[PDB]
Amino acid sequence: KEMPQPKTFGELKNLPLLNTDKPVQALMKIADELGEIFKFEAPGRVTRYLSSQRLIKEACDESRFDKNLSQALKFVRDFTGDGLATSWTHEKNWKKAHNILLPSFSQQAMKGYHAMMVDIAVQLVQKWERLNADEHIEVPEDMTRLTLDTIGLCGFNYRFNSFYRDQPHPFITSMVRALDEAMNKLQRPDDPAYDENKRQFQEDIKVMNDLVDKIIADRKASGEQSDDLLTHMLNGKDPETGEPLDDENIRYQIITFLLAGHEVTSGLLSFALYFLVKNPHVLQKAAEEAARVLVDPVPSYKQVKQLKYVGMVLNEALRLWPTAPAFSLYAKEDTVLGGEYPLEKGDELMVLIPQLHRDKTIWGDDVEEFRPERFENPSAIPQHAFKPFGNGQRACIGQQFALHEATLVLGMMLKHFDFEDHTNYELDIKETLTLKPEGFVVKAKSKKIPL
Amino acid sequence: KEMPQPKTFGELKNLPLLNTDKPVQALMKIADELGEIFKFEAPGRVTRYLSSQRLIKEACDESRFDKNLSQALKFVRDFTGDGLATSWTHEKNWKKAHNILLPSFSQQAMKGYHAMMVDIAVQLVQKWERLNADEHIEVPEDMTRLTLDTIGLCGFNYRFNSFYRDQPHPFITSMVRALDEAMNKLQRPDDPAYDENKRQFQEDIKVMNDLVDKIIADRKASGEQSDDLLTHMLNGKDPETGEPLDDENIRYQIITFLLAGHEVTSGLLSFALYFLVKNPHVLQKAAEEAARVLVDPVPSYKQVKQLKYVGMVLNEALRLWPTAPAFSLYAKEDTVLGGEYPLEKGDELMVLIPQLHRDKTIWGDDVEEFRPERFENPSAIPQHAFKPFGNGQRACIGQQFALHEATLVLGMMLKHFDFEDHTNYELDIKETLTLKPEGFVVKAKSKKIPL
Ligand code: HEM
Ligand code: HEM
Ligand SMILES: O=C(CCCCCn1ccnc1)N[C@@H](Cc1ccccc1)C(=O)O
Ligand SMILES: O=C(CCCCCn1ccnc1)N[C@@H](Cc1ccccc1)C(=O)O
Ligand SMILES: Cc1ccc(O)cc1
Ligand SMILES: Cc1ccc(O)cc1
Ligand SMILES: Cc1ccc(O)cc1
Repeated sequence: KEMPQPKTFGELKNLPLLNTDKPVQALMKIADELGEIFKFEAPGRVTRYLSSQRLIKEACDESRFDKNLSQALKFVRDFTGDGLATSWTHEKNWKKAHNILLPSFSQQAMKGYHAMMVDIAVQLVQKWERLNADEHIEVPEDMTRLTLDTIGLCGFNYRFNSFYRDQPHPFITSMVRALDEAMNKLQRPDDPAYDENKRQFQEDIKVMNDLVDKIIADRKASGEQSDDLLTHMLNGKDPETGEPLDDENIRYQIITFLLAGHEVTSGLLSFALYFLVKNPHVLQKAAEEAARVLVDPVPSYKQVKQLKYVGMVLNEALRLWPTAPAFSLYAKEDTVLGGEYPLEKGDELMVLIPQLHRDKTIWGDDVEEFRPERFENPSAIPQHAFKPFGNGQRACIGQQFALHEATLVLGMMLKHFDFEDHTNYELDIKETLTLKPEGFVVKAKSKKIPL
Repeated sequence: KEMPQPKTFGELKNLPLLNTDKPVQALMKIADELGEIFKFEAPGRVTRYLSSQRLIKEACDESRFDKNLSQALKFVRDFTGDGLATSWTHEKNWKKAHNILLPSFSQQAMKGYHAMMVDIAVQLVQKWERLNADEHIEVPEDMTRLTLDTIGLCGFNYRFNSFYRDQPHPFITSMVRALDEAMNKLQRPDDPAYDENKRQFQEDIKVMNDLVDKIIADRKASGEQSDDLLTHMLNGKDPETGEPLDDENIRYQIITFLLAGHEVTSGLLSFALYFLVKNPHVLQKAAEEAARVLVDPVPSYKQVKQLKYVGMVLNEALRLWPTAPAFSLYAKEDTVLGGEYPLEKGDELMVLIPQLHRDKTIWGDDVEEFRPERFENPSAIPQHAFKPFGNGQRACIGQQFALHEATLVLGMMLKHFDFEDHTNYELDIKETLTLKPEGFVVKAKSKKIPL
C-alpha cells in the first residue's frame, strides 16, 4: 500500500537523484534498495518506477495503461515532434504513421533492407580487417558508425559514410547535441545561464529540420523510388484515414529513425560484444554459430535468421542492458496496480527495463550473469518479463530492423574476427537517453576469411 | 556422402535390428560402429539416425527441420492423440495447447506445484524411512510411484496413492500396456497373431479415455479450481486463437502428461540415483549440497533451485541415459545435412540422444564417466550438444516440472539417506519407449533427519 520513495532534496524532492551521469543505473540501484516499485517525485511531477514483472505485466496491460511520454521523451519531442516514438497513442499521427510504417518494419521488410545492411556491415568488417596489429577497435563508436549508416541507408538511401569520418555528419552533431540538451534538461531551474543551451537547442532543431526537410524535398523532386522508409512514407497511405503522412511528420519519423538506429541499436551491439568478450564460452559458441551459418562471403537474410545463438546473445545483452532502458505509461483510468498500489487516471509509471530484466522471481538467482541460453527457448520467457522493445502497440517498431542489423553484424563480426578484450575493459555505462559501454575497446584478430 | 547403413535382412531391410528388447542401445551400438549418421530402413520407412552434435545441431535448426512423429510416437498417438507430444507442429491443437499450457509449465508455475511435489516426495522419504533393516529399495519402482503421483497430484489433483499400492492404478495398467503394445508394434505387423494385441490395445485406449474423460467431466461438474493443469486447461484460452482446448484434447494432454510423468521422469531419478551410487564422490558432493541447502524439514521451492549440483547430477544422468532417448525430425525443405548428406523435403531424422550425449568431440574422451561438473556452465556446452528434452518449440514442455520434481526428490533423498549399492547392481537398461535401470536396487540407511 505505502509506496517506497528514495531520498529527497527538500523542495526538489527526488529530482537531484537524476542529476547524475548514469540516472538509469542510479534508478536501478534505487530499485535494488526499494524493490519492485517506488515513487519518484520531482517538482510538479510524480512517477512510479516499476521493476518487477509482477507489476510490469499489469502496466503492460494496454486496456489499463497507455504509453506516456516521459519527461525525456517530451524533451526529445521538441525535435522528434509527433514521430512514432514521441507521439501519444491518441494523436492522429501515431496510428497513422504506425499503420503506414508497420509494413516497412516487418520481418518481411528486412529481406528488402538486408542488402543495404550488409553493405554497411561489410564496411565495418573491412574497417576492422584493415586495422594494424595492436590497433584496437572503439566498439560503441564503430557500432554507432554501423547503425547510423545502416538506418541512413535503409531508411533514406543516404550514406552517412561514417566509416569515412572521424567528425560526425552535421545532422548527427545537431541530433546528438539536441539529445544531450534534452537529457541535460532532465537533470536541471531554467536560469538565464541556459540561454546558450536553449539557442543551441533551437539551432540544432533547425539544423535537423532543415537537413531532413531537404532530404524529403530532394526525394519528392526526384521521384526516385527506392526500397527505403522515405519512399514508403512518401507513398504510403494509412488504410484507416486513407491519408499519407505529411512532410512534417515524415521529417519527425526520419529524425526519430536516425535517433533510434544512431545510438540505441549500436548500444545493443556494443553491449553484446562486451558480454561476448567477457564470456569467452559464449563468444565461442556464438562464433561457432557464425562460422557454421555464415558460409557465404556476404550473409544472406536467411542465414541471418539462422543465427539463433547470436540472437540469444543479443537478447541476453538486451536483458542485462536494454539500451532504451525505460518506458513510461499512464493509467488510462483509476486502477489498482498489483492489488496494492491504487493509481488515479493519468498517473505515470516508469518501466525500469534493466530492473525488470533482473527480476530474480522471473530469471532465477543468476540475473547478472550473461547467459544467452536463458533465451534458448523463447517460450520459456514469461509474458512481459523481457521488454527491451517496450510494450504492445507502442512497442519498438524497429525491433526487427534492430535485431536483424545486430544479428547480421554481430554474426559477421564473429565470423571474421577473434576478439581480445585486451584492456580487461571495466564496464562503464554511459547514459544519454540510451546506454552504451563507454570506452569499450577490443582488439580484433582477423580470421582472414575474405568477403 | 554415402550414408552408412547397418546390416539388412533382405526385404525387411533393417527392421529386424529393432526386434530386440533394447532397441535404443542397439541403435547406439550401431551408431558406435557406423558413426554420426546411418540410414535405417524399414519396409516403407526410411530414417536417418543422427548421433553427432555436428549433425544434430543442424537437425535442431527449426527453420529446416520440424518435429516428426517417429513410428513410436505415431503408435503412441493412438492413445495420446493430438496431445502436445504427439501432435504435429502444424496441428491447430499443438500451438493452442502449447500456448495454453506453457505458463503452467514454467519455472514460475513450479512454485505453485512445489507443495504437491513435496507431498509426494515426503511420501517417498517416509516410505524409505519406514523400511526395515536390510529391506532394499526398488529404485525405478519407487521413482515411478513418486513421479506418477507427482504428475497426478500437480497434474489433475488426483492421488494415484502409488505408495499405498503394489497393483498399479487401472489407468496405468492400460497406459503401460498400451505403451508396451505401441513399442511391440515397432519390433513387429498385420499378422493374425497380433489381433489379441489390437483388442487389448483398444480396450486400453478405451480405459484411458473413459477414466480421463471422467476426470475431466468430474472436474467440470465440480466447478472447483485447483492450482493444476486440468484447471488451466479447462479455463485457459489460447492467446492466439482465443480458443480453449476442447475436452478431447484435454484428455490427450492429461494422458500425455501421465505418460510423461510416469517412467520418463522416474527414469531420470532412477538413472541419477544409479549414477550417484556408482560414483560415491559425486554422491557425497550431491549429499553435501543437499545437507547444506535443505536446511528445513520440507524443501522450499527456493531451496530446490539452490540444489545446483543436484541439478547437474540430473543433467549428467540425462546426458548418459536420456530417458526419452530419441526424437524425430523431418526436413521442412530440401536441404543438405552436414554439407554432405542431401535430404529431400520430408526426409526423416532420428536424433539418437544417448549417442549425441556421447559425442567425444563435445564431451571429451571420458564421455562415459558420470561428471555432473560437465554441467557447471551451460554456456560452455556447445549448441545442441545436450538434448535430453528435445528441441526448440517442440522441446519438452514438462522439462522444468521434471527437473524440479527430480531435484526436489533427489535432494531430499540425498539429505535423508545414505545409499548403498548393496547388490553391486549391474546396469540393465530396460527399454519401453523410455529407459530405466531395471532391477536397480539400493539400501538406504536413514540419516535420521526428521521431516
Ligand atoms: C536495439 C535497438 C532498439 C531498442 C532496444 C529499442 C527500444 C525501443 C523501446 C523500449 C521502445 C518503446 C519506447 C517507449 O515505450 O517509450 C521503442 C519504440 C520505438 N522504436 Fe525502438 N529500439 C531500438 C531500435 C530501434 C530502431 C533501429 C528503430 C528504427 C529506425 C526504432 C524505432 C522505434 C520507434 C519509431 C518507436 C516508437 C514506436 C511507436 O510507439 O509507434 N527503434 N523502441
Ligand atoms: C526427465 C523427464 C523428461 C524427459 C527426459 C522428457 C523428454 C522429452 C523430449 C525428449 C521431448 C521431445 C520429444 C520429441 O521431440 O518427440 C519431450 C516433449 C514433451 N514432454 Fe517431456 N520429458 C520429461 C518429462 C516430462 C514431464 C514431467 C512432462 C509433463 C507432465 C512432459 C511433457 C512433455 C510434452 C507435453 C511434450 C511435448 C512438447 C511439445 O511438443 O509441445 N515431459 N519431452
Ligand atoms: O530514463 C527516463 C526515461 C528514458 C527515455 C528512453 C528513451 N527512448 C525511448 C525509446 N528509445 C529511447 N527517465 C525519466 C526521468 C524523470 C523522472 C521524473 C522527473 C523527471 C525525469 C523521465 O524522462 O521522465
Ligand atoms: O526409438 C525410437 C523412437 C523414440 C521414442 C521417444 C518417445 N518419447 C518422446 C518423448 N517422450 C517419450 N525409434 C524409431 C524406431 C523405428 C525406426 C524405423 C522404423 C520403425 C521404427 C521410431 O519409432 O520410428
Ligand atoms: C537521411 C538523412 C540524410 C541526410 C541528412 O542531412 C538528414 C537525414
Ligand atoms: C536517444 C533516443 C531517444 C529516443 C529514441 O526513440 C531513440 C533514441
Ligand atoms: C488421470 C486419472 C485419474 C484417476 C483415474 O481413476 C483415472 C485416470
